Amino acid sequence: GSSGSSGPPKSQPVSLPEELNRVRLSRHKLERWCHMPFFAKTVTGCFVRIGIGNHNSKPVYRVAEITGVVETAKVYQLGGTRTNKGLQLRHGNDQRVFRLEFVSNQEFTESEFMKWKEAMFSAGMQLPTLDEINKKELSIKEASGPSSG
Repeated sequence: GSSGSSGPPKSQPVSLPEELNRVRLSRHKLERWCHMPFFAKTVTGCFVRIGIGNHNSKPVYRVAEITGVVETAKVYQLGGTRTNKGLQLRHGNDQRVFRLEFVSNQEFTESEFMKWKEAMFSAGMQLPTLDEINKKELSIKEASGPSSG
Protein backbone atom coordinates (compact mmCIF):
# COMPACT_ATOMS: atom_id res chain seq x y z
CA GLY A 1 0.00 0.00 0.00
CA SER A 2 1.10 3.54 -0.79
CA SER A 3 -0.27 7.03 -1.29
CA GLY A 4 0.49 10.73 -1.02
CA SER A 5 -1.14 13.83 -2.45
CA SER A 6 -2.72 17.05 -1.24
CA GLY A 7 -3.11 20.73 -2.05
CA PRO A 8 -5.73 23.17 -3.35
CA PRO A 9 -6.25 23.25 -7.13
CA LYS A 10 -7.21 26.91 -6.96
CA SER A 11 -10.08 27.42 -9.37
CA GLN A 12 -13.69 28.50 -9.71
CA PRO A 13 -16.62 26.24 -8.79
CA VAL A 14 -18.71 25.86 -11.92
CA SER A 15 -19.06 29.55 -12.67
CA LEU A 16 -22.26 28.62 -14.47
CA PRO A 17 -24.69 25.69 -14.72
CA GLU A 18 -23.13 24.93 -18.09
CA GLU A 19 -19.76 23.76 -16.85
CA LEU A 20 -21.65 21.42 -14.55
CA ASN A 21 -23.74 20.34 -17.52
CA ARG A 22 -20.51 19.47 -19.30
CA VAL A 23 -19.79 16.81 -16.70
CA ARG A 24 -23.46 15.97 -16.32
CA LEU A 25 -23.60 12.23 -16.84
CA SER A 26 -26.50 10.94 -18.90
CA ARG A 27 -28.68 7.87 -18.46
CA HIS A 28 -27.36 6.84 -21.86
CA LYS A 29 -23.68 7.06 -21.02
CA LEU A 30 -24.66 5.34 -17.79
CA GLU A 31 -26.59 2.66 -19.62
CA ARG A 32 -23.47 2.16 -21.70
CA TRP A 33 -20.84 2.66 -19.03
CA CYS A 34 -23.11 0.44 -16.96
CA HIS A 35 -21.50 -2.32 -19.00
CA MET A 36 -18.03 -0.83 -18.72
CA PRO A 37 -15.29 -1.50 -16.16
CA PHE A 38 -14.42 2.12 -15.51
CA PHE A 39 -18.04 2.86 -14.71
CA ALA A 40 -18.17 3.64 -11.01
CA LYS A 41 -14.67 5.05 -11.31
CA THR A 42 -15.84 7.40 -14.03
CA VAL A 43 -19.41 8.11 -13.00
CA THR A 44 -17.73 8.88 -9.70
CA GLY A 45 -17.12 12.61 -9.80
CA CYS A 46 -19.68 13.39 -12.47
CA PHE A 47 -23.18 14.76 -12.02
CA VAL A 48 -26.65 13.49 -12.85
CA ARG A 49 -30.13 14.97 -12.75
CA ILE A 50 -32.48 13.26 -10.32
CA GLY A 51 -36.23 13.77 -10.37
CA ILE A 52 -37.14 13.86 -6.70
CA GLY A 53 -40.70 14.20 -7.96
CA ASN A 54 -42.93 15.66 -10.65
CA HIS A 55 -46.57 15.65 -9.61
CA ASN A 56 -49.23 17.22 -11.80
CA SER A 57 -48.47 20.92 -12.06
CA LYS A 58 -44.80 21.73 -11.63
CA PRO A 59 -41.76 19.50 -12.12
CA VAL A 60 -39.03 18.91 -9.56
CA TYR A 61 -35.34 18.16 -9.91
CA ARG A 62 -32.11 18.33 -7.95
CA VAL A 63 -28.42 18.18 -8.81
CA ALA A 64 -26.40 15.41 -7.22
CA GLU A 65 -22.76 14.37 -7.41
CA ILE A 66 -21.90 10.71 -7.82
CA THR A 67 -19.67 9.69 -4.94
CA GLY A 68 -19.51 6.05 -5.96
CA VAL A 69 -21.49 3.02 -7.09
CA VAL A 70 -23.27 0.62 -4.78
CA GLU A 71 -24.78 -2.79 -5.42
CA THR A 72 -28.42 -3.68 -4.87
CA ALA A 73 -30.15 -7.04 -4.70
CA LYS A 74 -33.06 -6.19 -6.96
CA VAL A 75 -32.60 -5.47 -10.65
CA TYR A 76 -34.46 -2.89 -12.71
CA GLN A 77 -34.89 -1.99 -16.36
CA LEU A 78 -32.87 0.80 -17.91
CA GLY A 79 -33.84 1.41 -21.52
CA GLY A 80 -34.22 -2.30 -22.13
CA THR A 81 -31.16 -3.37 -20.16
CA ARG A 82 -31.47 -4.58 -16.59
CA THR A 83 -28.86 -3.25 -14.19
CA ASN A 84 -28.39 -3.49 -10.45
CA LYS A 85 -26.01 -0.64 -9.72
CA GLY A 86 -27.26 2.06 -7.37
CA LEU A 87 -25.83 5.45 -8.24
CA GLN A 88 -24.43 6.89 -5.04
CA LEU A 89 -25.55 10.50 -5.18
CA ARG A 90 -24.99 13.19 -2.57
CA HIS A 91 -27.39 16.06 -1.98
CA GLY A 92 -25.33 18.74 -0.27
CA ASN A 93 -24.21 17.32 3.06
CA ASP A 94 -26.59 14.39 2.74
CA GLN A 95 -25.92 11.19 0.84
CA ARG A 96 -28.39 9.10 -1.12
CA VAL A 97 -28.77 6.20 -3.53
CA PHE A 98 -30.94 6.43 -6.62
CA ARG A 99 -31.31 4.43 -9.81
CA LEU A 100 -30.25 5.06 -13.39
CA GLU A 101 -33.86 4.89 -14.48
CA PHE A 102 -34.43 7.97 -12.36
CA VAL A 103 -31.22 9.58 -13.56
CA SER A 104 -32.72 11.98 -16.07
CA ASN A 105 -30.80 13.40 -19.00
CA GLN A 106 -31.47 17.12 -19.18
CA GLU A 107 -29.42 20.30 -18.93
CA PHE A 108 -29.08 21.51 -15.36
CA THR A 109 -31.70 24.23 -15.22
CA GLU A 110 -30.48 27.61 -14.06
CA SER A 111 -32.66 26.94 -11.04
CA GLU A 112 -31.61 23.43 -10.09
CA PHE A 113 -27.98 24.48 -10.29
CA MET A 114 -28.64 27.37 -7.94
CA LYS A 115 -31.08 25.35 -5.87
CA TRP A 116 -28.51 22.60 -5.47
CA LYS A 117 -25.80 25.18 -4.93
CA GLU A 118 -27.79 26.29 -1.90
CA ALA A 119 -27.10 22.95 -0.27
CA MET A 120 -23.44 23.56 -1.02
CA PHE A 121 -23.57 27.17 0.09
CA SER A 122 -25.46 26.17 3.22
CA ALA A 123 -23.08 23.37 4.12
CA GLY A 124 -20.28 25.70 3.09
CA MET A 125 -19.09 23.01 0.70
CA GLN A 126 -17.34 23.71 -2.58
CA LEU A 127 -18.53 22.90 -6.09
CA PRO A 128 -16.64 21.45 -9.06
CA THR A 129 -13.77 23.61 -10.26
CA LEU A 130 -13.64 24.49 -13.94
CA ASP A 131 -10.41 22.52 -13.75
CA GLU A 132 -12.12 19.40 -12.44
CA ILE A 133 -15.01 19.87 -14.83
CA ASN A 134 -12.64 19.80 -17.78
CA LYS A 135 -10.30 17.19 -16.36
CA LYS A 136 -13.30 15.09 -15.42
CA GLU A 137 -15.07 15.70 -18.71
CA LEU A 138 -11.92 14.75 -20.59
CA SER A 139 -12.46 11.47 -18.79
CA ILE A 140 -16.01 11.12 -20.04
CA LYS A 141 -14.82 11.57 -23.61
CA GLU A 142 -12.06 9.00 -23.36
CA ALA A 143 -14.43 6.69 -21.51
CA SER A 144 -16.80 6.68 -24.46
CA GLY A 145 -17.53 9.50 -26.87
CA PRO A 146 -19.48 9.17 -30.13
CA SER A 147 -18.96 12.68 -31.45
CA SER A 148 -18.34 16.23 -30.30
CA GLY A 149 -20.53 18.23 -32.65
